Amino acid sequence: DPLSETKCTLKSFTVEKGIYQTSNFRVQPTESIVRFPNVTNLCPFHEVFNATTFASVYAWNRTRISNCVADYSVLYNFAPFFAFKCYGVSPTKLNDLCFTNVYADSFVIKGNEVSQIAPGQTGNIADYNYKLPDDFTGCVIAWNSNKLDSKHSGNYDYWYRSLRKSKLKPFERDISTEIYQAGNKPCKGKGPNCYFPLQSYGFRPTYGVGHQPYRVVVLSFELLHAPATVCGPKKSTNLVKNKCVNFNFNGLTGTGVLTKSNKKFLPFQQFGRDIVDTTDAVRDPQTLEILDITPCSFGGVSVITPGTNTSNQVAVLYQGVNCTEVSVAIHADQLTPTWRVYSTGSNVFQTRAGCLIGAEYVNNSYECDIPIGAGICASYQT
Amino acid sequence: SMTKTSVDCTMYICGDSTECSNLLLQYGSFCTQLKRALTGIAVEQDKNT
Amino acid sequence: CVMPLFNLITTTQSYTNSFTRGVYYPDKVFRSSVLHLTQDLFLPFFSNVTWFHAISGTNGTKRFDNPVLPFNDGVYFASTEKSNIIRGWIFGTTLDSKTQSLLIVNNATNVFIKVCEFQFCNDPFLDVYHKNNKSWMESESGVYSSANNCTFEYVSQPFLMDLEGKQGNFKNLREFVFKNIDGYFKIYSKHTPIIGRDFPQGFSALEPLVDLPIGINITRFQTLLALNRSYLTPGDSSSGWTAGAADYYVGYLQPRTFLLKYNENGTITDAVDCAL
Amino acid sequence: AISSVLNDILSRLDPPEAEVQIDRLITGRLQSLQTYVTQQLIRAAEIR
Amino acid sequence: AISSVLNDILSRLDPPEAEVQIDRLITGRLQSLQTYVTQQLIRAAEIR
Amino acid sequence: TLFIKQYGDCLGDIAARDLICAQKFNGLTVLPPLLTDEMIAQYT
Ligand SMILES: *[C@@H]1O[C@H](CO)[C@@H](O[C@@H]2O[C@H](CO)[C@@H](O)[C@H](O)[C@H]2NC(C)=O)[C@H](O)[C@H]1NC(C)=O
Ligand SMILES: *[C@@H]1O[C@H](CO)[C@@H](O[C@@H]2O[C@H](CO)[C@@H](O)[C@H](O)[C@H]2NC(C)=O)[C@H](O)[C@H]1NC(C)=O
Ligand SMILES: *[C@@H]1O[C@H](CO)[C@@H](O)[C@H](O)[C@H]1NC(C)=O
Ligand SMILES: *[C@@H]1O[C@H](CO)[C@@H](O)[C@H](O)[C@H]1NC(C)=O
Ligand SMILES: *[C@@H]1O[C@H](CO)[C@@H](O)[C@H](O)[C@H]1NC(C)=O
Ligand SMILES: *[C@@H]1O[C@H](CO)[C@@H](O)[C@H](O)[C@H]1NC(C)=O
Ligand SMILES: *[C@@H]1O[C@H](CO)[C@@H](O)[C@H](O)[C@H]1NC(C)=O
Ligand SMILES: *[C@@H]1O[C@H](CO)[C@@H](O)[C@H](O)[C@H]1NC(C)=O
Ligand SMILES: *[C@@H]1O[C@H](CO)[C@@H](O)[C@H](O)[C@H]1NC(C)=O
Repeated sequence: DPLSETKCTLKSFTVEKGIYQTSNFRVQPTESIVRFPNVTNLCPFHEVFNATTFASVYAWNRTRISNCVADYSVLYNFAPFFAFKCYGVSPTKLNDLCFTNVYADSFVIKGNEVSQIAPGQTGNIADYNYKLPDDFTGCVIAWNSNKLDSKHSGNYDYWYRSLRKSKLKPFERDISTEIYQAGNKPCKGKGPNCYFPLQSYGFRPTYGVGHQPYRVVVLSFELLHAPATVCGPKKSTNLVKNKCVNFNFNGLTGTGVLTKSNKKFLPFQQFGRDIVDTTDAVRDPQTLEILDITPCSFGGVSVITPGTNTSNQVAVLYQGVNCTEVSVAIHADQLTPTWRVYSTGSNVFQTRAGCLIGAEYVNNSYECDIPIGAGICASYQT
Repeated sequence: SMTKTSVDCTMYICGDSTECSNLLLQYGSFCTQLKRALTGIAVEQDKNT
Repeated sequence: CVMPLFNLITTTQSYTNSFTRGVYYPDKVFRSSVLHLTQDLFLPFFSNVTWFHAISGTNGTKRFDNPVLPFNDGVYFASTEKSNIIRGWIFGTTLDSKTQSLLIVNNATNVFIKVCEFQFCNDPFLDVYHKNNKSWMESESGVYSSANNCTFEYVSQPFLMDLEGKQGNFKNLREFVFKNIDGYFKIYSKHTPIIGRDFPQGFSALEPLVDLPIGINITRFQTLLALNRSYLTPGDSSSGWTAGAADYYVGYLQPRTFLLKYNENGTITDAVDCAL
Repeated sequence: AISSVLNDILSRLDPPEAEVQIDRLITGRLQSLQTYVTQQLIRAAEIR
Repeated sequence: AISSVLNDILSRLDPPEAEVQIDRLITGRLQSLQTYVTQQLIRAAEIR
Repeated sequence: TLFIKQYGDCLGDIAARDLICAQKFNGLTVLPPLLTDEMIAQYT
């Protein structure tokens, strides 16, 4: 009850007369909604997983995945997953979020160079054949391919680039086979100061595990920047307005009330923002309707007590909220503090500081004792 | 006198987040102090007027 | 690749101020009645641009001005014409089939975007001429020889663009902004009626139009001109390929901090540079 | 951290990994609140 | 941090790992600046 | 020219969102002065 909350707040078993601040009431949501696009066709990860050949790192295969539903459960169906580590995104949470553009990249990497596929890594492979961005926000699955890409005579079909004037910027592809020049002497062919940049792995099945070939698939998804088209298989429910609910709009979680919008979104925009840079309006992916997002009512709670020695009666002041909203939330059992003060019609008073519940409003005027706010004071009188 | 402002920590720092709220208790009383200071300032404003 | 013999004229590059044009929406996020300070690749205020012209003379000499211009970090393209001589642009580094290139062709009924290892001619152009003396049609044979290793084909935008008429001057104030993102190529456009003769003083936001996730390398850009086999200027008996008057301006982007003013209503109404 | 919205970090990360981002944002916001309270206290002294 | 010179950390380390040390130095110098400003404000009130 | 008045409702964001409404939505509330300006005027 509020008096016990005040006792906890003061860390004392006796409460002196006054008004104390205890906690912050909050209208808790009732339902939870999810709105996801109509797309149902499954993205074809197996095709880039059933790639009969893997391109060389210097010209690594790159494919885009979009306009489909992504089910990352098929990744676990693959057996080896030698290195399954996701940057910036929980591998378990992969099934719920929504990504705009998914980029899938595949290649065959050196056995001990797997750890070099990471932001800012040092080494030949890191900054001469394949460079990841420093702000990588995707996932990557690596596994050995010795029993698929090893020949007894040696695999010379795959190559890497080792000689070049400058290191490669992240996500840059170099395919030229021009000779390398050392110093200032011009180069016209194989010889001094001129070497072929491309060298072969020379993979052999007899080589050790650290020397074994390794197939790697890179799944780099860019985060929420509005035009989301690749979404998880989470089913969508009906939309409810004018009720504090937990929404999930295309991967944007939160809690607030939804209503029709008078703001006119232009066709390209997806969701609006506040001046303080908080999400304010969201366009419904299915019905293409623009809705506001207003957080459910809250505010501080102040307990007015005449002193625990005089009496145990208390009066609660719900700061900055109309009595209509507080009464509706109490009737719907939504307020976070669950010690509802008894209301008998005449125990509800609407001050400019908030809603006063538990105190009767008289028409008289005395030298006020307990200050509430905006010219209103409370006291214990017969 | 000046405007009396009261600020709620948990809503400002970890607004509607059980995990962040639990992680906030590890910082001791860095919020009872803020609430006490702001309440004292507000009472002082009323006393000034 | 068939090019008729023409009295080619060396390109004239007149210089003019850029005024306040070149403001586009940095992102899809909607804001209203805010003063947003942003850092992006804008066009610096009161900058200088390379003004080209393209016309066919009455003396048998036709000005064929399609030089090769650096892309750097961006290009602000503004065009104004009557017969839509500027039918597209070509993007690349070495302009050959060795590396992939980006090409855009206006079909006058739709907009074509092809990104392949095209093999262009010395002066590629779109062949538009009459068929059976009844209809106008265009051909892409004169631009590229063959297409190989195609990675992105796009056919959309069934809009004729200039349709209101030619009230002020062809009503064809057409502005484009091309940004060479690491994995994107963005196009922003806006069509405005003429106020004056050319390059009026005013402000107009550039809403995004089409997004391309090609993720290719671009270093150079070139513009394509429409060549019609006569039958354009009345009273002219010269049976040869003629091109109408064409004017366009290219501005170069730079990393600048702007201050966009979204109104209380949705659209950008004003912007202020932070280093002018 | 990786995002300024706690809901995004909570949704996109496992709890043990999200602890670090949550703690970084907590430190930043606590520093901001401390600065605001100190400035308010000095202004309150001047106003008094 | 490893060193008190920004250029040394920048040159000797790759960007992603040096981010942590640069953030540590940034936090330290920000705390120093905020402490200086706070004491200046208090002394300004006393002098006023 | 100036706070709380009766801002418990944000008018349903009829015309964008004001600064005060945005501040209120993240634990930033303004308590009203104890003496309303009518009482200050009466004292004066
Ligand atoms: C990567 O390899 C694939 C074949 O494994 C190439 O062909 C693509 O195949 C996928 C299905 O596996 C199709 O959806 C694509 O349309 C194909 N692309 C084509 C035909 O251009 C693919 O081209 C290769 N990509 C690179 C960058 O080398
Ligand atoms: C703001 O956008 C609205 C979209 O309706 C435009 O408001 C209309 O303005 C005209 C011209 O004054 C009025 O006749 C209409 O009654 C308005 N409609 C409303 C208010 O719903 C308005 O033109 C835009 N303002 C600009 C572009 O400056
Ligand atoms: C991938 O591998 C086998 C052949 O190696 C093929 O039969 C199978 O269908 C493929 N997987 C999927 C999911 O299509
Ligand atoms: C793009 O091509 C240019 C010109 O050849 C070259 O200098 C540059 O390094 C290339 N950039 C990338 C990212 O491949
Ligand atoms: C999704 O389906 C609904 C009807 O179920 C339709 O109104 C809406 O336009 C669809 N959205 C698309 C096709 O993007
Ligand atoms: C643009 O170039 C011309 C070349 O003569 C130069 O005079 C002019 O100042 C330039 N404009 C700006 C804004 O620097
Ligand atoms: C242009 O559109 C016509 C139909 O209007 C179509 O048949 C043709 O293939 C398109 N492309 C051209 C002519 O390059
Ligand atoms: C297309 O790809 C093939 C196969 O890698 C390659 O040999 C060829 O040079 C590329 N370009 C063209 C124009 O065919
Ligand atoms: C509360 O309801 C009363 C009675 O209609 C009204 O006068 C007052 O403005 C309302 N306040 C809010 C915040 O809705």
